[PDB]
Amino acid sequence: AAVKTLNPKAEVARAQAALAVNISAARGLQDVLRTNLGPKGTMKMLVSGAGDIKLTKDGNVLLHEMQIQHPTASLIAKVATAQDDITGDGTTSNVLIIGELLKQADLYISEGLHPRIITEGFEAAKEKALQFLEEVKVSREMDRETLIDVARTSLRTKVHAELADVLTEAVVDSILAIKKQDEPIDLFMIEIMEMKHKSETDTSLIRGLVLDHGARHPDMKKRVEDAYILTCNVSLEYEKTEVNSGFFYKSAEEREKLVKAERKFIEDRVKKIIELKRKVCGDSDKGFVVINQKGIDPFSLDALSKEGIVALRRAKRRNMERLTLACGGVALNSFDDLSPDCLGHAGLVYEYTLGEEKFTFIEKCNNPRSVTLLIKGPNKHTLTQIKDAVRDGLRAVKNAIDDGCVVPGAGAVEVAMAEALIKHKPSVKGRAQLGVQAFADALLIIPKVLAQNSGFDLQETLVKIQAEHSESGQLVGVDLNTGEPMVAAEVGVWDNYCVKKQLLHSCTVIATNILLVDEIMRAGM
Amino acid sequence: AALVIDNGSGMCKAGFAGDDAPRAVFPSIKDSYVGDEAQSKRGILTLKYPIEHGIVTNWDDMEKIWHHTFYNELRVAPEEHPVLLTEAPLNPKANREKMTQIMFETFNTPAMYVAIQAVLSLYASGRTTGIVMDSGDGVTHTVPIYEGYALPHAILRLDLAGRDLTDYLMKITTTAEREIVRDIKEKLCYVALDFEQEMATALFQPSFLGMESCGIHETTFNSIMKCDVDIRKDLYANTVLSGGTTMYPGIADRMQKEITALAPSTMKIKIIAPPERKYSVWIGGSILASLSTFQQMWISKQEYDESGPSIVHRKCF
Amino acid sequence: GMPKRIVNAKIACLDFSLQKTKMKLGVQVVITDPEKLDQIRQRESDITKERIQKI
Amino acid sequence: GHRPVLVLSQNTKRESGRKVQSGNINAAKTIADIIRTCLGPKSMMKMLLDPMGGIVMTNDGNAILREIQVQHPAAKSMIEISRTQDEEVGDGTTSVIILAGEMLSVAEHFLEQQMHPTVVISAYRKALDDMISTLKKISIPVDISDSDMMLNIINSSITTKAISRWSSLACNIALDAVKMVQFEENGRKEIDIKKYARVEKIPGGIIEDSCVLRGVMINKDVTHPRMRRYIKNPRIVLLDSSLEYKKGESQTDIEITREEDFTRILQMEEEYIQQLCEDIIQLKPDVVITEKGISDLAQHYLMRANITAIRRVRKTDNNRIARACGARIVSRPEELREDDVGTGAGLLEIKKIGDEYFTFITDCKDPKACTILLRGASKEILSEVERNLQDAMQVCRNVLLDPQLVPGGGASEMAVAHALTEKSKAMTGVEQWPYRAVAQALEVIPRTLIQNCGASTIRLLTSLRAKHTQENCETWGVNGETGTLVDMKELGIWEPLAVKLQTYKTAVETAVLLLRIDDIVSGHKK
Amino acid sequence: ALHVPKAPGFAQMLKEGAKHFSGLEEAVYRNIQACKELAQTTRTAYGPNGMNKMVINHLEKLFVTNDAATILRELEVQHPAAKMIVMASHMQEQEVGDGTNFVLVFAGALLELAEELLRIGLSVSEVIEGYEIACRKAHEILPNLVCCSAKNLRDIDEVSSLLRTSIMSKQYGNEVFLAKLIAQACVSIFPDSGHFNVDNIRVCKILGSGISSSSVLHGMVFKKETEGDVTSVKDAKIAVYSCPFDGMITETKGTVLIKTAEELMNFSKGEENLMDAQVKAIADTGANVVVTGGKVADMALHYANKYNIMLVRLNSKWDLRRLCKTVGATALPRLTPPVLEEMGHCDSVYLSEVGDTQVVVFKHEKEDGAISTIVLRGSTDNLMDDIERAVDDGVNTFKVLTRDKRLVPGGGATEIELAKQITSYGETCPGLEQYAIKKFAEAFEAIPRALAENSGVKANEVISKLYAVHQEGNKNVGLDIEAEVPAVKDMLEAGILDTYLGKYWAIKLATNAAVTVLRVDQIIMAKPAGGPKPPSGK
Ligand SMILES: Nc1ncnc2c1ncn2[C@@H]1O[C@H](COP(=O)(O)OP(=O)(O)O)[C@@H](O)[C@H]1O
Ligand SMILES: Nc1ncnc2c1ncn2[C@@H]1O[C@H](COP(=O)(O)OP(=O)(O)O)[C@@H](O)[C@H]1O
Ligand SMILES: Nc1ncnc2c1ncn2[C@@H]1O[C@H](COP(=O)(O)OP(=O)(O)O)[C@@H](O)[C@H]1O
Ligand SMILES: [Mg+2]
Ligand SMILES: [Mg+2]
Ligand SMILES: [Mg+2]
Repeated sequence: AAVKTLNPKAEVARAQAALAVNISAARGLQDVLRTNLGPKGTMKMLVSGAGDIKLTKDGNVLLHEMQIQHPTASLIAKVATAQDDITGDGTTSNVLIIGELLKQADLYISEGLHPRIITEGFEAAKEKALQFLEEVKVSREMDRETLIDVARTSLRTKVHAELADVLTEAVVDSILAIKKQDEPIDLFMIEIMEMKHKSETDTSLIRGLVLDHGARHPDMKKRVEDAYILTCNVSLEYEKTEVNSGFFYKSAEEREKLVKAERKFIEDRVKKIIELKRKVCGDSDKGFVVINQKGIDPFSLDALSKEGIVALRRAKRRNMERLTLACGGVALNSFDDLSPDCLGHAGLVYEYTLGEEKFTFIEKCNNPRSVTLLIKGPNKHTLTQIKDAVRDGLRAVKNAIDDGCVVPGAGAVEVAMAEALIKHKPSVKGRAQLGVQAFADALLIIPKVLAQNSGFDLQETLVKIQAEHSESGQLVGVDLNTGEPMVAAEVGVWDNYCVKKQLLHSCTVIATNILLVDEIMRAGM
Repeated sequence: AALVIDNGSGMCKAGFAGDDAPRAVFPSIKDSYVGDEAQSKRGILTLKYPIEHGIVTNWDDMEKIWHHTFYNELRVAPEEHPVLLTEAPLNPKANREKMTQIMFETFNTPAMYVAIQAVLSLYASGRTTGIVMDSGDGVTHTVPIYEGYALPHAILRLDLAGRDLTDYLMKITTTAEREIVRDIKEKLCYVALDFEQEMATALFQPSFLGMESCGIHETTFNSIMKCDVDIRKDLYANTVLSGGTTMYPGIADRMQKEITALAPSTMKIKIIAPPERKYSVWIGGSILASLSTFQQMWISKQEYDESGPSIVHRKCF
Repeated sequence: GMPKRIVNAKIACLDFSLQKTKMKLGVQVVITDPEKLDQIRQRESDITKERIQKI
Repeated sequence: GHRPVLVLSQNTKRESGRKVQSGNINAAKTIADIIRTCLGPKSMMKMLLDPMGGIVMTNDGNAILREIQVQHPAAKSMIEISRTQDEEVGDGTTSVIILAGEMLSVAEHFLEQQMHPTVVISAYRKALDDMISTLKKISIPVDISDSDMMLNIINSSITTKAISRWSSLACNIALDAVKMVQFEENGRKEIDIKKYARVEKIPGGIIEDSCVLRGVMINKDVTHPRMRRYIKNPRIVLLDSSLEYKKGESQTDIEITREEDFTRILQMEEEYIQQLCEDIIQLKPDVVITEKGISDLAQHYLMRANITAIRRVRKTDNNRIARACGARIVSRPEELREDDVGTGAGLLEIKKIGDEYFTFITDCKDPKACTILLRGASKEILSEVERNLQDAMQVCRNVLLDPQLVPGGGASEMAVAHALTEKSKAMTGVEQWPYRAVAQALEVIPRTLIQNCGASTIRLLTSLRAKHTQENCETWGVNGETGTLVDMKELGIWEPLAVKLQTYKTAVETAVLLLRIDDIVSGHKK
Repeated sequence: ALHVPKAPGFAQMLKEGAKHFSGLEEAVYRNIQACKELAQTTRTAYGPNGMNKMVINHLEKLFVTNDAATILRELEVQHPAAKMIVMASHMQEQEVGDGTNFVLVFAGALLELAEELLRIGLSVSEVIEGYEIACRKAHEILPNLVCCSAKNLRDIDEVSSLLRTSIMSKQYGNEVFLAKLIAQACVSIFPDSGHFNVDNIRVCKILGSGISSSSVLHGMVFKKETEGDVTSVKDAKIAVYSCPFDGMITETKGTVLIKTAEELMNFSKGEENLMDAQVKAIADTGANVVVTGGKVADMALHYANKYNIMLVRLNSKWDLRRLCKTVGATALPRLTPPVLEEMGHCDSVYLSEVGDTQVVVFKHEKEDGAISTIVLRGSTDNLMDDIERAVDDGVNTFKVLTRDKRLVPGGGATEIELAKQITSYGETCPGLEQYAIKKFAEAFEAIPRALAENSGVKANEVISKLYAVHQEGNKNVGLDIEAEVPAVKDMLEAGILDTYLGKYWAIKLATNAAVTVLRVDQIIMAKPAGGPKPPSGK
C-alpha cells in the first residue's frame, strides 16, 4: 500500500477493513458489557497481575480492568471515562448504545450504503431524540421520596438488594445534609471512610467526621463529650531555620540553655493553645480537640496532653474544610490572634481502634454541612464495591437535584424515543431515513438487554412493550420479574435526564466519528 | 506513557517508559534559524545544578530545570503523563512535599511516584531483593530491599564517597593537582584483598582515612542483620553495588571476603557489580513505570488534592 | 508585558547579567546579630536594581 | 587480514541518476496519495496510533503526515513542507502536498524525455510567478467589519472538518476569539492566537455548550477554604515571586550563641512574610495570583484582609490573566502600583466541573486574551475539535491581515491554470511544455474534490475546463458534496488569498527542491 | 483446517497472558472446586483430634500447627475464590480470634451443596436466596440454643473451665494446665471496668524445660541484660525516659566554640559535672531503677553505677509503653527527675537467667496489674509458637466472653440442632427455596462429620446417633472424643461449650463468603505481575 512503501513496519487497515476492525471491536465490548446492565446483571470478578480481587458490575470499572489492547476499545473506554467523570452513571449503557449504533450501521453499509448517509441519519435522529427527551422529562420537586427512588434505581443495579436499601437512605441523607438552597452541591463535603471490620449492611452515615487517625500520645483521652475543636494548619513540631543557623556554645551549661531555648518558638504556640483552652473551659467539664494539618512533635503532644487536650496531627487538606463546615470553627494557619470564635463544637469525640490503625469520630455536631459515609465491610473488595456504588448513588441524587427533571427508567424513554424516531423518519430527505431506523434499533438495546438479563425473550418482550406504548402512550419499560410492560414512573424506576442526554450526545458523536474512519494506521516507528 | 525523570544527583536523565535510554540528559547534554530555540536553552545551560550530595538545595532552580526538561528537551505536556521521580535514600520529608507540590500544582501531573535511587538501581539489574551499596560523589548508602521496597528502618548511612576516598590519596593541595590524584582515582585503583600483600610488591578500615565509625562492609553486614532472619539469606547473597566511586576501585572480592567473615558460615554471599550501564537508575525507573503495579502505587492528582503533604507522606506517622 | 516595538531606539549593549546579586567565592555572609540579616538580603536585590535604574 | 583499504566508509551507499530522480518523485507522490482522500468536505477520518499508546482521529493533512514516520529523504521533505504550510497559514496542509506531488509527477515525464531538470525548474518558476500574478488579479477584497462575511470565510475553512456539524457555533467561537486577541501597542498590530487564545478541553458535557470566555480559565482552587470562591468586582494582583521566605543567593550562614537568637530569627521570618503581605494589602486587592508558592502564613495574612489567593499558576496562564483583567505581573510587592493592579475583570468564580475545581476570571471588559472552553465526548473528539478551531482561527487571522479572497471548490485552480495555458501560447522556447504541464497539474485539486465526492472526474473536469474558457467564469468550481459545477459567488466557498498564495509557492518550491536533487549519499556518521 | 481461531471480539482483543472464564461451567464450578480443595486442605485439622501440619513458606520458615488461619496465611493460595474464602476466615480471626476452621469447613460445604443444587436445576439467584434466608433462620435460632453463661469472669476455676474448650482443639493433651495459666493471666488483667485488652497479655517464649514449666508473671519480662552494675532491686521506684540516658543535644546542630585555653580545659569537666548533677537529681527523687528507651552514655552509666541505680534499655517503643502501663509510670522526654506521679513502682526488679536466656523481670507481688506475662517454656521454638497460638485462642475467648457471656454446646451439638431446625423450617417453605434451605441445613452436618472423621470413627454412625438423640429432645448432646466406637454424650454436663458470638460470626462470615463466591459469573484474570508487591502492605 501507500504507507507500507515508506514505513515497511507499518500496520494499516483500509476502508472496509478499517470499518470491519472498528465495528468488530465495538461488538466485542458489547458482548462483555451486555451482562452488566440492570439489577439482574451478573457481577464480574477481576484479578490484577498482583492478585487483587475486584467484584464489579460497573461499566467503567469493568472496561479499565478488562485486559484489552484495541484502539477502538480505547476510544470507547475514554468516552465512558468522560461519562463517568461528569455524570457518574451511564457507562454500560453508553457502551451498549455505541456498539448497537455501529452494528445497525453495518446492517446498511454491508448493503453498499455510504457511511456518510448513515451519519446524517444519526444527526437527524439525535435532534429528534433530544427533543422527545426534553418533552418526556418529568420536572419534579426533589423530595426525599423521589430522591430515595432515584438512589434505589442506581444502588440496586450496583449492589445487592438489602445493601442497596441501606445505601439508599445513607446516600440520600448524606446529600440532603451537605446541601445548601440553590447552590451547587460540593460532593467533596462528603468524606468517604471505609472500615474493614463489620458486616456490609453496617455501612452508615455519620453526621460529622471520621478521621483515619487518632492521638499519638497515650495519656490523651480516648473519649470527649462536649468538645471544642481547633482546626489548625500550624506546625507544632521543631522547624529548623531556613538560613542554616547552627548553634555555637562554649560550655555544657550553654548547650543546655540553647537546647531549652531552641524550642521556645513552638512552646509559645503550644502555650497559646493551652491559654485558649483554659480560657474557654476553665474546668474539666468540656473537652478540647486540636486537629492539625501539620505535625506535632512528642514534646508538644506531652505539653497538650498534660492540659487535657486531644491532638491529632497530619490530617487531610480537605478535612480542614470538612471540619470547619461540620463543627463550625475557623481553620487557622497561625495562632497570632486566636479567639474562642475560631473554635467549633462537637457533641461527642472519641477513638476507635481497628487492628493496627486508629479512627477518630467527631459526632453530634449541630447542623453539619459536611458528613461522612462509613463504608463497613468484611473484605477489601466489598469495601471497593460499596465505594463504587455510593459514588454512583451520590452522583445520581446530585444530578436529580441539580437537574430538577427526572426521566422514567427501565428502557421506557428508549422505547418511546424509538417509536418517535420511527414516526419521524418520513420527514427525513433521502436515504438518511435508514440511519434513523438504525438509531431507533440502537435506542432499543436498553430494554432488549434488560430482558436478556432478566431471562426473557428479547423479541417478544420488546413487541409487547412497544404495543403497550402505542395503544396507551404511557411511558412503559421492562418489569424484570414478569417480563411485562410496567409504568416506570408509577413503580419508582427513575433515570437521570442529564445521563440520558449525555448518552445521546456522546454516543452519537463517537459512533459518527468511528463510522467515518476509513483508515487505521500505525506508522510512528 | 510515563515520564521517568531520574535526578540521581547526576543530570536529569529524563525520558519515557519503555525507552532503554533517557532522552533528556539536560546538564551537559538549530542556530541561525528563526525563533527562540537556542536563547531559552542558553539560559539554562549556565544554571547551577540544584542537587548537591544527593539533596536539593535550590528548588526554584530544580523547578525551572524540570520545566525545561518537559517543554524543550522532550516537547511534551505533563498534564497527561504520569511522572516517576527519584530521591536519595533517607531524603527529608520536606523535600518530598516540595517536589510533590511542584509536580501536582505547577506541572499538574495526573499522577506521580517517588522512588529510591538504590531501589531503581536494583531493578535495572533485574532483581527485586538485595542490599545495594550506593557510593557516588558525596554520600555512601546501604539500602536493604525486600519485595522491591527499601526497608526504611535498616538504612545505615556512613560517609566515604569519591571525595573522602581521594582525600587520603591527596595526602599521599591545589585543585588541579588534587584532581591529578582524582584522575588516578578515576583510572585503575584495584581494590586490595589484603593491603599487606598489595604493598609488599611496592573505607573498609576507618583508621586508614582517619574516621572512627565503621567500614562499608560492617555497614552492609549490620544493615543485613537489622532485617528478617529469613530474608537474611537473600540480603547476603544478592548484594548489588552501584556508584562510580565504588566502581573506580572495582571493589567486589575484598568486601565479599570480609562480609563472609562477619556473617555466619551458612549464607553464601555473591555480589553482582559488573553492569555499569551508566543509566541503571533510569532503566529501573523505566521498568517500574512500565509495570502496572506503578499504576497501583500512583499518588494520583485527586489523592493529592484530597490529602496534600499527608498523601505525599503516605500517612502511617 | 514589555512592548514589542520602539521607535527612537536608544540601545544599551551589556556584556554582564542582570540578576540578583550573589557574593563571589571568597566572600561569606556570617550573621551574629539577626537584625542585620534582613538588610543583607535586601541588598542582594537592591544592588541590581540600582544598576538598572542608572541605565 | 589486510584490512579493507576503502576510500569511503563501509555502509556509505551512493545512488545516482534517473533512478534517484524516479525514486524521489515516487516517494513524494506516495506521501501525496496517503492524504489524497483527506481533501474536501466529503473526506473521511483517519485513526493514527502514536508510539505513546495514544490515538489521533483526524482529517488534517499536517496531523496525518506528522504522525507517520518515513526514512526516504524525499518523503521527509514533503512532511517538512506540510509542516511549513501548517505553521505559516494553518490551512491547505494537504492541498500543498497534493499539488507538490502532482508537479513532481508531471516533471517525471519531461525527465524521462531527456529534458534537463534545470529547464523544468525554470519553467516551474515562470509558472509560479504567473500563478501569483493571476491570483492577485482575480482576488477580491473583504470588509472585515462584516461579521457575517467573516463567518462565511471561516465556514468555508471548517466545512471540510468534523466540527462542520456545529459549524456556525465554531465559527462564532473562532471569530470572537480572534477579535479579542487583536492587540496594538506602540504602532504594532498583533494577532497572537497562540499565546493568548487558549483552548481548554474538558471531556464530558456536550459540544454545543462549549464557549469562548470573556476572560480566562485555569484548573485551580483557593489555597485556603476560608477564601471566597465568588467575587463580583475583583481587583487582581499577579506575581512572579514566591510569597514564602526563601534563602539568599549568597552563603548566608548564621551563628547563634545567645538564647533569644533562634526564636528571634524564626519570628523574623514571620515578620518578613507579614511585610510582604502588607505591601500587597496596601493596594487592597480581592484576588492574588502567583506563579510561585504561597506560604501558609502568607495565606493567613491575605485571608485576614479578605483576599483570595491561587498559588502556583503557569507563566503562560499568568500572561493571559494579565491580558484579560488588565493587570501587570510584578515580582516585588514593594514595587507594586495601582497601574499594576488588575481592573477589568467582571467576575472571579471557582466552580466544580466534574471532580475538578476551575477558576474563571470571566465577564471581563476589553480582554486582550481569551480561553475557549471546549466540552465534548472524549479527549480524542476534543483534540480534533481543537485542531479544527486552530484552522478556523488561523484563517480568520490571515484574513484580518490580508483581507483578499479567492474562490474555492477548485475554481481558483482552474482559473489560474487557464491563465497559464493562455500565456503559454506566446512562449516559443522549449519550456512551454513543462509550463503547460504545471498548468495541467493545478487541475488536481478539483480532481481530488470530485473523486472524494464520488463523481465522474472526466466529465466534470471537461465541462469545467471548458467553462473556464469563457470570459466571466473564473469563479466556477465544483461541489464536494454533490459533484456538480457551480458559481462560487452562489456557493460561498472563498479562501484567503494569502492561504492559496502560500500553498502554490510551497508546492512549486518543493517541486524545484526535489528536482534539483540527484546523487543520494548515505551511511556517514554525524 | 487444522486450527480453531479465536472468535472475533473479546477473545481476540484480550491480552496475551490474560484469562477469561464465563458461565457456570468455566467459572462457578471451577470456583466451587477451588474452595472445596481449600476446605479439604484444612479439614483434617478441625477439632481436638485434628492433626498438625508442617507448612514451609517461601522464606523456608516452618509452621507446625492446626490453627486454620495460620496455615492459610502461610499457604500461597492463588485461586481468587479460595482467596475470598480465606479473606472471610481472616475476618473471623480478627473479629473473634477462634473459629476460622469452622468458617472454612462451612463455606466449602455450602459451596459443594450449591454446586449440587445448580446441577439439579436451580439458579445461582435462587440458591443465594435460600442460603441467605437460611442464614437468617440460623441467626434467629442460635440465641435459643444458648445453654450456659459465664456468670463470673473474676473467678479462676470457672474461667479455666470456660477457656478449656477453646484451648483443647489446640494442644489437646495438656488443656487443664494451659487453661489454668490463661485464666490466671486473664483475671489479673480485666479491671473493675468491663473493658479487657488482649494486647496486655504478653507471652515470653524461653526454651528448654517442657510446657509444664510455663508460668504466669504479674509484671513484665524482657530478654535483656542490665546496663550497669546493679542487678536486683526490692522496692523498685522506676523512672522511665523516652530520651536517651545522655546529655540533651541541639536539634539544629551543635559546635563547641573554644576561644581560650580555659574554656578548653573546663569543657569536659563541665560536661561530667552536668551529668553527675542530672543523675544525682534522679537518684535523689528516690528512684532506684531507670529505664530509658534510647541509648546510654558511658558517663551517665558511670554515675548511675555510683549512685546504685539499675539501668535498663528498651529499644522498642511498644515495650516502653507496656512497661509504663505495668509499673504506673510516665515516659519523660527529658532527663529531669520525676515527680511523685510520674514514677512507677514494683515489688521487685531483677536480672535472672531463665534457661539459656538472661531476662530482666519487673515483678509485682499483688495478684493484679495492667499487664501480665505468660512465660512459656518448651523444648522447641515451633512447639512454643503453637502453644502461643493456643494462648491467643484462650485470650480471645476470654474477650468474647467479656463482650457476650452466652455459650452454646460444642462438639457438634449446636451444629446438629441447627441442621435439624433449619431442615424443619425448609420443609415448611414452599417454592424453589426449600432445596437451598435444606442444603444450608445439611451443611452444618459437615462439622460433626469432620469431628467424627478426625476422632477416627464412622461419621455416618455418629451423625445418625446425634440426629436420633436430638429428635428425642436433647439439644446439648454432641459426639464423644473419648470413645473408640461412635458415641455421643451431653456436651453441657461434660463442659464442652463454644461462644455464642463465635458461632454467630462464623456462620455470618461463612454464609457471606459462599454467597459472594456464587455471585461471580465471569472472571477476567490479568497476566501475573512481577510488581514489587502491594505498596501499602509493605
Ligand atoms: N428495578 C428496575 N427495573 C427495570 N429496569 C431498571 C431497574 N433499575 C434500573 N433499571 C434500568 O437498568 C439500566 C441499567 O442500569 P445501570 O447498570 O445502573 O446503568 P449503567 O448501565 O449506566 O450502569 C438503566 O437504564 C435503568 O433504567
Ligand atoms: N463545499 C465545498 N465544495 C467544494 N469544495 C470545497 C467545499 N468546501 C471546501 N472546499 C475546498 O476544499 C479545499 C480545502 O480542503 P481541506 O479538506 O480543508 O484541506 P486543506 O487543509 O488543503 O484546506 C479547498 O480547495 C476548498 O476550496
Ligand atoms: N472435647 C471436645 N469434644 C468434642 N468437640 C470438641 C471438644 N473440644 C473442642 N471441640 C470442637 O472442636 C471445634 C473447634 O476446633 P478448632 O479446630 O479450634 O476449630 P475452630 O478453629 O473453628 O475453633 C468446635 O466444633 C468444638 O465444639
Ligand atoms: Mg447506574
Ligand atoms: Mg482548510
Ligand atoms: Mg477453636
